[PDB]
Amino acid sequence: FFKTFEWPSKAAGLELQNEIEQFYYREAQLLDHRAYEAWFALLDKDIHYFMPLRTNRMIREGELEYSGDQDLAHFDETHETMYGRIRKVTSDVGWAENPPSRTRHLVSNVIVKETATPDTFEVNSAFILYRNRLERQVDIFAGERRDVLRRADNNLGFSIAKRTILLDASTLLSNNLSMFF
Amino acid sequence: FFKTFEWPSKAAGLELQNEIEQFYYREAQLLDHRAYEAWFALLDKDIHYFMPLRTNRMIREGELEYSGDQDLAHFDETHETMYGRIRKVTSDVGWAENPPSRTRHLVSNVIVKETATPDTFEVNSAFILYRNRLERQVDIFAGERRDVLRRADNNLGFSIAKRTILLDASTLLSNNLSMFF
Amino acid sequence: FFKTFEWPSKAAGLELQNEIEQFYYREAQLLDHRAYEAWFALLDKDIHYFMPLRTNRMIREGELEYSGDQDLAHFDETHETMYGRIRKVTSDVGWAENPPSRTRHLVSNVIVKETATPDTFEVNSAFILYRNRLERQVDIFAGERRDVLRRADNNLGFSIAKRTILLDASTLLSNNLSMFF
Amino acid sequence: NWTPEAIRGLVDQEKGLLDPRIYADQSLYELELERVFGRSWLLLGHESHVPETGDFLATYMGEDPVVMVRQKDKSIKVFLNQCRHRGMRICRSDAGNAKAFTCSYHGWAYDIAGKLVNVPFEKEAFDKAEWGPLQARVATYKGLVFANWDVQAPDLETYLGDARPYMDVMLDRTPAGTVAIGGMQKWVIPCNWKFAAEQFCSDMYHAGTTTHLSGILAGIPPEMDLSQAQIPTKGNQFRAAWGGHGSGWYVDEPGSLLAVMGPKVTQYWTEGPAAELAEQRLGHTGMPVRRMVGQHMTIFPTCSFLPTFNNIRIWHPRGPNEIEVWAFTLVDADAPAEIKEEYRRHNIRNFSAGGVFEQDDGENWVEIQKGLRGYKAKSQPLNAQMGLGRSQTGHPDFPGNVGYVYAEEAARGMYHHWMRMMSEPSWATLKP
Amino acid sequence: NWTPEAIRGLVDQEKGLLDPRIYADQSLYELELERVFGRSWLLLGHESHVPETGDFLATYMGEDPVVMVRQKDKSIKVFLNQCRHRGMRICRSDAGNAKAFTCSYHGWAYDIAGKLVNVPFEKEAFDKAEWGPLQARVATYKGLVFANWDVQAPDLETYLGDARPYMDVMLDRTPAGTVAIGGMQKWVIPCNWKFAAEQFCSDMYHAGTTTHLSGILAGIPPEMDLSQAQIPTKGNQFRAAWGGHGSGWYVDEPGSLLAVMGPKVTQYWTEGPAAELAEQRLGHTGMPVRRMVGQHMTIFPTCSFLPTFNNIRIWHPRGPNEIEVWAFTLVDADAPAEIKEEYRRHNIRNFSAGGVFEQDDGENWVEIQKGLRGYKAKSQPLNAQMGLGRSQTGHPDFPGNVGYVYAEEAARGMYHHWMRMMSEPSWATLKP
Amino acid sequence: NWTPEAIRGLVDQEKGLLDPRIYADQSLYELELERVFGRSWLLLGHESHVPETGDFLATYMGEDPVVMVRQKDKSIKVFLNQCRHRGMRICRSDAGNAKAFTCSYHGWAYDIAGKLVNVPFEKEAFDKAEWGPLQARVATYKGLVFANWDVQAPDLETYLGDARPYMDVMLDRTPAGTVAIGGMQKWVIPCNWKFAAEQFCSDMYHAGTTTHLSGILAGIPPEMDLSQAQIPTKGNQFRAAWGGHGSGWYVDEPGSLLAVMGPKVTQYWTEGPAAELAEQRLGHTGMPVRRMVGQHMTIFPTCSFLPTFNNIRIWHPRGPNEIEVWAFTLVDADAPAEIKEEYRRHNIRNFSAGGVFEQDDGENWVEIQKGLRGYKAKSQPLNAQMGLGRSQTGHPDFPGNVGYVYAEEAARGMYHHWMRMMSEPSWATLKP
Ligand SMILES: c1ccc(-c2ccccc2)cc1
Ligand SMILES: c1ccc(-c2ccccc2)cc1
Ligand SMILES: c1ccc(-c2ccccc2)cc1
Ligand code: FES
Ligand code: FES
Ligand code: FES
Ligand SMILES: [Fe+2]
Ligand SMILES: [Fe+2]
Ligand SMILES: [Fe+2]
Repeated sequence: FFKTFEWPSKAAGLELQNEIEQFYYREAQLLDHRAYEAWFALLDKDIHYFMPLRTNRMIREGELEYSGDQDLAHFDETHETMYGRIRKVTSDVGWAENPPSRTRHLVSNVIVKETATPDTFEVNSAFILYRNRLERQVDIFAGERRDVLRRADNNLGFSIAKRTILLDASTLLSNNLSMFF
Repeated sequence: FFKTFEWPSKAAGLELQNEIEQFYYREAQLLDHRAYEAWFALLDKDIHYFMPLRTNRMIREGELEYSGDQDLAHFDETHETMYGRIRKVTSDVGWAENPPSRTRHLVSNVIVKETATPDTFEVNSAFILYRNRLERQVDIFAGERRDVLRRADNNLGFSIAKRTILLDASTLLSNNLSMFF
Repeated sequence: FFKTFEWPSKAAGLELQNEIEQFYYREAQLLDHRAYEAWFALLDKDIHYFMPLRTNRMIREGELEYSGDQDLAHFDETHETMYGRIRKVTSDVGWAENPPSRTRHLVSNVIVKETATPDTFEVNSAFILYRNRLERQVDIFAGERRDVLRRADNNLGFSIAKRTILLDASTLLSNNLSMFF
Repeated sequence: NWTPEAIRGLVDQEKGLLDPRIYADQSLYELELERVFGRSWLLLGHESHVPETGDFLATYMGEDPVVMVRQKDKSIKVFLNQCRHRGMRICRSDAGNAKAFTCSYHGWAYDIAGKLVNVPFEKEAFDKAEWGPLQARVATYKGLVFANWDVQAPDLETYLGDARPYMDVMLDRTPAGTVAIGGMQKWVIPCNWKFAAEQFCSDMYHAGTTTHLSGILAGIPPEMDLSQAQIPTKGNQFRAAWGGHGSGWYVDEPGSLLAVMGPKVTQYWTEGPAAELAEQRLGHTGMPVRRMVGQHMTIFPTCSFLPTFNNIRIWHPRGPNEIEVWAFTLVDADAPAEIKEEYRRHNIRNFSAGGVFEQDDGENWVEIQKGLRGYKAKSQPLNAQMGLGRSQTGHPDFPGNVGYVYAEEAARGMYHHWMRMMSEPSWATLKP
Repeated sequence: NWTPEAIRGLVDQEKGLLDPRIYADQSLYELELERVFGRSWLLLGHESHVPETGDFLATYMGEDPVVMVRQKDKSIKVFLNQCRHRGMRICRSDAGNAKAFTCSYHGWAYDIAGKLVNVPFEKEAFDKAEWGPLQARVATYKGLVFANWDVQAPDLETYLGDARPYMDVMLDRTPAGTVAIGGMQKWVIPCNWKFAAEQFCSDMYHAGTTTHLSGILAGIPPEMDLSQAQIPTKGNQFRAAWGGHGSGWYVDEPGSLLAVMGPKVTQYWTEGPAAELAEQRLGHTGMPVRRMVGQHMTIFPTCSFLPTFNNIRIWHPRGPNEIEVWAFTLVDADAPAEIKEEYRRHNIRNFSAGGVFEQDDGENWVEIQKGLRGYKAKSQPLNAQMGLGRSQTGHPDFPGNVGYVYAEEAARGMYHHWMRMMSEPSWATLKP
Repeated sequence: NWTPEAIRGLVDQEKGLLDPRIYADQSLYELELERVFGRSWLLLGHESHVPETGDFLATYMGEDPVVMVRQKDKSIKVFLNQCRHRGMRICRSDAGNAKAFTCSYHGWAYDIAGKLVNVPFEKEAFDKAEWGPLQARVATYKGLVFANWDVQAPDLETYLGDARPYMDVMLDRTPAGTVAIGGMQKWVIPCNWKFAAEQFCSDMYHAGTTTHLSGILAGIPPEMDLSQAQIPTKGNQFRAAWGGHGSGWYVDEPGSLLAVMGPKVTQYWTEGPAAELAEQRLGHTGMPVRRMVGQHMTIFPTCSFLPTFNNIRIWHPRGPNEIEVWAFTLVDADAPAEIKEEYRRHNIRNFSAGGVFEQDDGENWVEIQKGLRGYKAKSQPLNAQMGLGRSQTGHPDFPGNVGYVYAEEAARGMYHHWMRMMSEPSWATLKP
C-alpha cells in the first residue's frame, strides 16, 4: 500500500531542508535524554501516531504486505492515548522503563515535501533505533517515518500532526516496544 | 589499495552538496521500496559495479587488503550483468527475494568532489544496510561507497557511471547478497 | 550529569553547519582508513578525551547514571596519553589492531552551538560505530559526542579541544575498545 | 534421560512446590516437544483467518512449521510445512490465497490439501500418495481452529472438558459467532512458555498487585492518580477437572473493566440487549457473565486469551529460554462498528508489544529467565502455595473446581498436568 | 551414546531412506568431527595459493584452524594453528609470506615448518622438538592440496579411487596444469554441511527443476524468456566405488553451458585445439569430455567443485546448524587472457554470495535447517529413492557405477559412506 | 558423566600437563557452578561500595545474581537476587540506597536484610520467615567483601591462608585502610574464566615477553623506542600452601612500575613517609615491599588484583566460552588528592577495556577460545612445565612456596586445586 515516497522533482530549499533536519536532530535528543514531557508537547491535538504490521508476502500478493486502518497495529494512537503512554513511561512504577533504557535515534535520509496547506510539510526520513537496556539487552530497529509536520512557535520549530512508522521487521525481535519512534 | 578519500580542500557548494545528498536519499527510497526497474535506469551503459573481497593482513602487508581487478569479488558488474540481476530480483521464481526482503539503506557522510568532466562528480558516502527477511533473519552491512555521478535528465537528477562498494567485512556474515548497495 | 543538549533557539548558519558536518565526515574517513597520525594531529594540546561509565539507575536516582570526573571511566585522556594510544595502534606488535579492524563511523544529528569565544563551537552529534575484526567479530556501538571544536588552519578546517563520548551501553559488549570515537 | 520418577518429583501440587529446573533444562525441553507439544491440541488461529477456498496461514505447532489452509469442501486441513524429499518449506509466505503449493528446491508440486500431485521426472526415476507432508488432526471450537498430531489423543471437546463454559464467555455471545480482526502481531520474548501459559491460566495476582500499576495509570484521567484508583478484590478462579486448563475473573468490579477497555466496551459487556443475549445464551452454565470482568484463560499448553478484552495469543516455544508471542483480536461478527473499533484500539493500546500493560509482562519474564542461569537459583523450590485447599466444586454461580481470584490452584493444576504428560507415555492412563 | 547399531539405522541405501536427525543432532556432529573430519582428506586450496617459500594460507580442517605453508624444499606442510603452551593462534592473518611464526601471548617462536625453535627464558625455566603444533599429512592431486590428520588412513590416490577421472575433466586439461585465480570468498550459511556436500555430489535435480529458474533467466538472452529456454534432460551421474564421492553432468546439451558461462567459455570447452587436447589427455578413461557440460562433483566430505565452470568450494562445518563456504576459481595456466577473464567474470556473477545461482541455494538450505528444529520434522525419514537400482558398471562412455543425470545413487553412496565412517572405528574394515 | 577418576586426569601437576577440554567442555562447566562457585569465597567488591545503611550493589556469584547490602548494625549481607515466589529479580538497579526491596511481579516486599516482611493478600490466600531469598555467608578482609554459599566451607582467613601477606601489600599499608575509587567498569570477553584467573595467578611471562610490547611502548616517551626498554628478569613467584592462590612480582625493577603508573605513583610506592609506614606495618612478613613491583595476584577462583597498580577485578563466568570483567581501583583512604588522581588516570589508561595493556589480553584469550572449538585442538595436553620443581619453602625474603617470577608453579597449584574441588564432594578431604 505504501510504495516509493513521491518526492517532489523540485527539491525543498536549503533553509527549509536544514530546519526539518534540525527539528529531527533536536527531537532525537529529547527522546534519548528522556525528556518525554517536552517530546509529547510537540504532538498536536489531532495527532495520528501509527505503526502498521508488516508481513511476508509473495510478490503477487505484495499489496497485502502492510496491515490496514481497520486491522491490528503495533501503534495506533491519538493525543489522548499517547498521553497515557507518556504517563506510564515517566512513572516510578513503570517497570519497562525503570530503570530506563539507553536509546539512540540516528536520523538521516530526510526528504521534505510541501502539502496543500502552507507551512505544513510531508517529511520522509530513515532511522536506525539502537536500544540498550539492563545489562546486555540490545535491540536494533530500522525503518522509515512518514510525517506531517506543522510550523510551530516552540523550542523545536515544528509540531507533529501525523507519524507513520514503517519498521523493517515482520516478527518483532525485541521483547517490547517501550521506546518512542 | 584504497586509502583516505581525496576530498577537495575547497568543499562543494551548499547547493551541490544538497543535490548529491538528495540523490542518494531518493536512490535508497527506490531500493528500499523495491522499485528495481527505476533504479536500474540510473546506471549508465559503461557502469562498473564493484565490491572487492577484503582480507585480514598484517599492517606490513596492508597493500594486499582488497582484491584486485583480476581476482574474485563479491560483485564485479557491467550493464549487461546488472540487467540479469534485475531480471532475477523482479522474477516470481527468484526465491532469494520472493518473498522479498525488507531493507534500509541509511546514507550519510557524503563527500563531493568535482572531476575532470564538468557535471561529473566523485562522491564518497558511508552507509549501513539493514536487511531483514522472512521471520527473524537480520543481516547488517556497513561500509562506504565510491561513486562517479553524471548529471542526468531523470527524476533523480544524476546517473551512476561507476560504483565501488567497500564493505566492512572479511568473511560475509550473511548467507547471500540478494540486496543492492 | 549530562541532560538534553542545549541547542540555540537560532540555528547555526548553513555554511557553518556544512563546515562542521564535512569535518566529521573527514575525521571519520581518517579513522576508518587508519590514518592515525593524521587524526591525532586534530587533537589540541589541551584536549580532554572523555568516555564516562553508564549505570542502571531507578528514575529517583537518575542523577547518578554517569560516573564523575573523579570516578573510573572507559577513557579519560590528555594529549600525551592519547599519543601513547596512537603509538600502540600503529605498532607492529600491537596485537589488538594488527591485523587491524574494519570500522565504520556513520555520523549524523549534528547540532552546532556557538560560544563566548568566536571560532570556537560546542557541537553535539550522534553516531553508530560498526566494528568488524578477524573472521566474524562484529561490535556495534551507538551514542553521541559532545565536542568543543576550534577553527584551525589544517586540512580539515577544525581542531578538537574537548570530546565527551556518551555511549549507549552499561556493560560493554565488545571485548575491548581498540577503536577511536 | 529423565526417569518417570524423576519427572514426577519436579512438581508437587500437594505441598505447592515447583522445581525451577522445569523452565530451564534443555533435555526437559526436548522431551516437551515430544511428550507435550507432540500430542496436545494447539491453537493455530480462527476460521475467519482462512475464510475462502485456498486461503492459508503459515504457523507453528511447537517448533514444527505448519500450514493451515481452507479446502473447497469448507473443511480446514493442517499439514507440516516440510517437504518429505529434502525438507524444504512448501509454503514460504505468512498468509494468502493458494491454488497450489510448489517446493522451491526440486519442484515437487502439491494441491491445497497437502497431497503430492506431481514429481518432476518421475517416469525417468514409489507412490506419490505416501510421500506428502505429515497431516494433523483438525478440530474447530466455536470459531477457533485447533490441531493435534496424535491419533491416540482424546478429541478436542473431550480435551477441553469443563473449561468450555469459560471459553464461551468470549466465544458464544451471539448466534453470528466471533470474527477475527485482521492482523497477526508477532514478537520474541527470552523466557520459557510456561511462565506465560501460567500467568493467563492462574495469575490475576500480578495485575492486582504491582505489575500493571503503570498500565492502569495510563487509562486514568490526567487529574487523577493511583491513590484514587479502585483495587479489585472480588472474584474467582477455575481449575479444569482434567487438562491443566484454568481461568480467573473479577466479580462485580466494572471499574476494573473501565480502567482497561474504556466506557463503550464496559457498556457493551455489562448493559443492554447484547449483554443480556450473551447471558441467556450461556444460561446452560448458570453464569452471570455480565458480572464477569477482567477474565484470563489458558487452554493448556499454549492457548491463552483474555475473554473480556477479546485478546488471544499463542506461545510458540523456541527452546527453554525463548518464546514467540502470536496475538490477535476477536469481535462478535454482528457487533456495531463503534464497538469493533473500540476493541481494536484498546487491544493495540494495552496488549501489543508496545502495549501499556504488555510491556511489563515481557520485562518481568526476561529477568526471571536470566536468574535461572544461576546454579543456586535452581536449587530451591518455587512457592506455588496460594489458595491451597481452599477450592470446592459446589459453587452456586461458577461450575467446576472454583476458589478465590487470587489463588494458584489453576497453576498447580497446569503444572500437575504438565508433569503428568511428561511422565506418562500412554494416553491409556493420561486421558480424562 | 550413539551405538554402531543405531548409526547404521540412520541411513538405508537399500530402501533409499535418510533420518533427518543426522543434519540436526549435536552429539552426532561431535562424532563427525572425530570420525569423519578427524580422518578424511580435506581440501585446503591450490599449490598456486602458496607458490613461494614462506607463503602461507590460514584455513580450516573441520573446526581446527590450520596453516598451509610452502617450504624451502618445495614441499607443503600443514599444522594446527595453535601454540601448545596455552592455545594461542600462531598465524593470525588470512595469507601472506613468513620467515618465522611467533606466538603473541608468550613469544614461542616457530619456523615455517611448524617446529618450536625458540622459547623465551627456556634455560632459566622439556624438549622443544616435542612441543610443536600437531602436524597433518599433506598430499597433492594435480594442483589441489589435501590434508589428513590420520596416519592410518589410506593415501590420497587410494582415497579418491575411480573418482579421479572426473576430477581430471577439470584438472588434467593441459600439461601446463591449472592455476587458482586470486581471491577466496568466504560467507556463512546457517545449514548442515551434508546438504551442501550432497548437492554437489548428486543433485542436478535442483538445478534441473525449480531452484535456479531465475538464475537461468539472469544469463539467458534479454530477448528470451524462461518458457523459450530449453530444459536439459540428457546426461549421466556417477557413484564412486569407495569414499562417498560422486559426480553428475549433462550430455549433448551445450545450451545449458551457454546460459551460465557465456559463448566464449562454451567454445573453449567444446570446440578447438584446447577441447581436443583435453579429450586426448583424458583418452585413457575413454570419456567424451567435450560432450560433458554443467558438471558437479563432491570429494567426501567437504570438497566440492563445478568442473565445467571451474568453481571450487570447501565447506567448513560450524556445528550441525552452520557452515562456512570458502570458494575459489581455477583456470588453465595457459588459457587465453579472455578465457581467464570469462571464467573470473561468470563465477562472480553466478557462484559468489550474491551470485544469481548461489542466492537461491542458501535460501533453500536456510529454511530446511530451520524446519529441522521441530520434533515431527525429524520424525519421518527423507526420500532418497531417485534412480534406485538403476545404475550399472558397464557403460560405453563413462567408467564406474553410472546412472541417469537425475538420480540419487551418488547421494546414497555419500550417506552410506558417512554412515560407514561414523560406525566402523578402524581403517582395518573401513579401507577399500 | 565425569567420574572423579576422569576429573583427576584432567590436571597433572607432576608432569606439568593440562587437558584443554577443561576450558571448553559444557558439562564440566556445569560441574564448576556446583563444585567450584557454589562453595568458594568470591569477591563482590569493597566495603566502600556500600558505606552507609541501605546501600547496595547488584553483583554476581558465578551466574547467580546477588545483592550486597549494608545493614543497620554496620554489617554486610548477601542474598540471592531472586524472588522465591516465581523467580523475579528483587533488586533491579546496579547500585544505590534502599529503604526496602519490592518484587515488581507480585509485590512481595523485603527489608534491607533480605527478610520477607510483606505478602499481598497473605491472610486472604505458610511462613514468610521461611521463604526469603537464599542467604550467603559474608566475610570481609581489610576492605574486601567476600561471599560463600556453603556453610561447611572454611572461613575466609583459613581459605586464604599463607596468601594473606601478599594481599596485605595492597591492603595493609595504612592504618586507615583502602577505599574504592568510584565507578565499576564492566565488559564481555568470549573466553574461559580460567585463562583470566591463571594469568593474574602465575603469568608474568606474557608481560615479560610479547603480549604487552605496545603497552610499554604507549607508556614510553615519543623519542624513546622499545629497544631502549629494559626487559625485567629479577623477581619471584608464590604458590599458596592451600587454595589454588598465587602471586608473582618483580624485585628491584622500578622501570616496570614507572612505565605503567608514572613518576608520582612510583615515588608514592617506593619513597617518602607513606612508603616508610608501609614497610613498618608489613615488617612481620619479612618482605621488602618497597622493592616489589608489577605484582599480580589471584585468589581462587575469580578474585584477581594487581597490588602495585591497585587494579582489582572479578571474573564472572558466563558458560565455558564467555566471561564478564568487573573491574575497580583502590587507593589509600588518607592518600593525597594528587596521588588518588594518578591511580585513577593510569588504571583507566592501562587496565580498562580501552586500556593499552588490557586490549591485548582480550585479543589473546578470544583466539584461544575460538581454537578450542576444534577437535584436534582439544586432543593434546597444554604445556605447564615452567619452574617444575625449582621452588622451595625456605626463601629469606618471601614466605611460602616461592620460586622464579617466570614460572607456572602458581598455575599448576591453581589447576590442581580446581581438580581437587571438582573431584572431592566433601570438605572433609578438601579442607586445608
Ligand atoms: C493474565 C494476563 C493479563 C491479566 C490482566 C491484565 C490487565 C487487566 C486485567 C487482567 C491477567 C492475567
Ligand atoms: C550442485 C551445484 C550446482 C549445480 C549446477 C548449477 C548450474 C548448472 C548445472 C549444475 C549442480 C549441483
Ligand atoms: C597478570 C596481569 C598483569 C600483569 C602485568 C602487566 C603489565 C605490567 C606488570 C604486570 C602480569 C600478570
Ligand atoms: S526438497 Fe521439496 S522437492 Fe526436493
Ligand atoms: S600460548 Fe604460545 S607462548 Fe604462551
Ligand atoms: S515473583 Fe516475586 S512476588 Fe511473584
Ligand atoms: Fe500482565
Ligand atoms: Fe544450486
Ligand atoms: Fe596482561
